[PDB]
Amino acid sequence: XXXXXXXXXXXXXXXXXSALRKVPGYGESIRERFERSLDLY
Amino acid sequence: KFVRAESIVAKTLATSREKERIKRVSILEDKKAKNETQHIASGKDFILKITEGLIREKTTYDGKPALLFIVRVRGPLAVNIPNKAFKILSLLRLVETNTGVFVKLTKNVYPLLKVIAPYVVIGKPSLSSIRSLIQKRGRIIYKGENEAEPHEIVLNDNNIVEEQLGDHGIICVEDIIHEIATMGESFSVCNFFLQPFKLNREVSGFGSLNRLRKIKQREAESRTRQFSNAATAPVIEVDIDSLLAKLN
Amino acid sequence: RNFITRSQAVRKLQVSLADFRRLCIFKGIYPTFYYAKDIQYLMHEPVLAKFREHKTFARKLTRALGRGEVSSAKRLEENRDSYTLDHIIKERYPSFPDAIRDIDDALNMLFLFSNLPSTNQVSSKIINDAQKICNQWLAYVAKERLVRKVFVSIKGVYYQANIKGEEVRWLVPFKFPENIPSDVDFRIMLTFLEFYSTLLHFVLYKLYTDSGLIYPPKLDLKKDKIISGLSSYILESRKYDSPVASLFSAFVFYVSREVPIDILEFLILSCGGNVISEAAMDQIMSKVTHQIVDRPVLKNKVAGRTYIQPQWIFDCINKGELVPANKYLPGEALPPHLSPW
Amino acid sequence: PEYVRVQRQKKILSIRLKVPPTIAQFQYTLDRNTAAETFKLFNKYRPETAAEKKERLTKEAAAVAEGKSKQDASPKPYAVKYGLNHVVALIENKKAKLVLIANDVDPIELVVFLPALCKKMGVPYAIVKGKARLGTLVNQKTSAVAALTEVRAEDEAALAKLVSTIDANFADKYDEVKKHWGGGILG
Repeated sequence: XXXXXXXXXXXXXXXXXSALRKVPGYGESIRERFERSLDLY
Repeated sequence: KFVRAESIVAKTLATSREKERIKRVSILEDKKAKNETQHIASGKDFILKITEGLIREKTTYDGKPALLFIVRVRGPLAVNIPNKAFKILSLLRLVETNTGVFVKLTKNVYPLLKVIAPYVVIGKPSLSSIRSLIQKRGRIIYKGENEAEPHEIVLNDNNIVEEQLGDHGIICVEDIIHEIATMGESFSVCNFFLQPFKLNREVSGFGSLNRLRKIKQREAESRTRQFSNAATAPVIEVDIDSLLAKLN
Repeated sequence: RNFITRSQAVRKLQVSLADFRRLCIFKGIYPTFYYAKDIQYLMHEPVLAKFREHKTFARKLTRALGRGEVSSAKRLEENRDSYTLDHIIKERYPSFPDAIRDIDDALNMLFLFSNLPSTNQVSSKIINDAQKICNQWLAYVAKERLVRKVFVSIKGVYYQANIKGEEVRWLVPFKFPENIPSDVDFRIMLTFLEFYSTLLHFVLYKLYTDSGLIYPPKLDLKKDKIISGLSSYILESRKYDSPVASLFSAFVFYVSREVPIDILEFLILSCGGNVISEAAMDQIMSKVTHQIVDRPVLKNKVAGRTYIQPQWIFDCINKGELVPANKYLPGEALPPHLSPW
Repeated sequence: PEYVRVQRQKKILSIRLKVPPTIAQFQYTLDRNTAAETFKLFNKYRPETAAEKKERLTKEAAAVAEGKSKQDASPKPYAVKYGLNHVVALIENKKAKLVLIANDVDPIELVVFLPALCKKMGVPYAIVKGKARLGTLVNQKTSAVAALTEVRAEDEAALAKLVSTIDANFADKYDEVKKHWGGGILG
């Protein structure tokens, strides 16, 4: 989290997977799509 | 601002109409509930169902707890909303329009439906629609880690769910969908839990194209919504499966 | 001459800049330094003409509104041509396996928009078409029952399908209400959306006609009222590759109300087995042998019925083979699953 | 530019000089709410567009083409009247119940007799502001005149009170100052 967002996101990609019961709900995924779109454009 | 001379008159006339129909509803429902049917229009109640001039079928009311989903509509044209209906919409949390909520239908619930009828829209929902609403929308006011705590969080953590709902043993928001559809053990737990709903406006509006959409939708709403003001108004029900295709 | 400033090209084309951003993404025109010959190719295009016609059309709409004449505006809106995307899809991807090679990015956006809730900037009709096409895409997979790979993650559910060549790596994020990011601009992803929508649309045409059945898929409305999924669609008429297709043949599941119904439903449909969920039942159990459930305390505890935490399905299809379910029995702990990548 | 220079130098040389009193009856015109209700009136009586005309023609022609000769009944079309010679033509019968007159016409002399002509014919004229707003209510670019004769019974009572409103607001307020030489004050 101290790093830049380009370095923060890949570093915070892996996280403690508890079980089936929770999935945190994908804040990062839309930003990833928009970043990939910027890579295409 | 200098407001105008006309709006102040039109609001007064519209509030006069609404206070008159509300007093008619109150007197008629008092005579029904007190069971003193001597000189009134009808004894038993009715329900409209608009489907597809379009086919409008009526039923008698069944004294059975029915799951309904209510959707707040922008009220009629220039109306100050009266404090009796303001009280009910305050309880049912329907101010800040485009805001529905799931409700239980009983015969104690039914008389307020005749009251707040010019401000909301009603119907029979489906499990897929309830499912879509909950899996796509919904925030819970929540006591969190360290907050000033007017704090709302979207539905991701089923363990936050089974935390505060472990006493009823309610886990996994899919089961909250299941028990709102079911209402076998406890609906009102889920009802107070899911406390805000928000729906987008269907048309973005300001701009050349979307004004056409707005006009066509105002015409469609004029065709659909009917304002009886009779106090024996049949409860208008619409396809929320059609409606949530628009608003969600 | 090799590099052209975006202002120079956008004034030579006489297009608005945002629509130039549409056209570059739309034809795959890449660099404020752009190839002169690519702009020369772009210099004649009927979609550019229909864009300028839509500008003049909206101008005539503004004068129709400002004169207040509603009916002429209705006549303008009804008598209106729509620019299509389809020709540069075919002349961009003539070879159909190249469309099969490049459907992989096209699926992913449309699945994410199918997850997305209704907003002002993204219409529900957009999301309706997204969810429809994505449910069609899933319903096609459950016909041939041909994927092989499964991945469980905090970031997504990555499935690659072994269909007519390459395995195609599409992902679905879970059906959760997402806080919308104010940082993003939809104006790009909508162009990607519409391009991928039309492209995957005609690719679904060739995959449905090539599989020999009707390209519009019919659904029972009351089956959709049960569940808005691939299982809503009925698929008409006009072997399976071993072992992963028709793995768990003749196999009857009992998925709980506790489990996530969607991806497990799709995996059982990739198996060919049946789905019985009590969540579907309360809308309104002879052959059921197996419960997929993730609960500590199981109530009725039928010894005939097998109690299994869902990773068994996630691990059996990643192996293609059967494994013992003692680990998958609640509440036994699980092997840390690392998928075959 | 030249044309900006001239269009700013125009309306200076006018007001600097004495205008004759048969002009400057214009811009002594109708106020805000009364013109608003006049437009609310005339938008009830919009004429049919060419598209709506041709559409109804195709409907009745397809009816006769099936034949399916449904009935022979239609009361009358009621609309505003907007042709200038037609507007003058509806006076000197008289038929004009209300006339709207645009203040701005570049050949002003097309218009200048109309207040005196409706004055002597007793027609309730009113000077409206802007011929484009006349053209909008009559599906033209500009119209510069707006006569209205035939009114349904639903609207006839609104018509009479609008006439009384205009004769109170226009004929009483501006009649003596109509006689006075306007302008003349330098810029």
